[PDB]
Amino acid sequence: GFCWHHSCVPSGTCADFPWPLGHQCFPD
Repeated sequence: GFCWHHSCVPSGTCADFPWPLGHQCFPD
């Protein structure tokens, strides 16, 4: 998982975030 923009994406998520994050997957 990952916390981003005051929000948090759960483990298993994959999203296309702005540069320099880009497409990121989050096993945790």
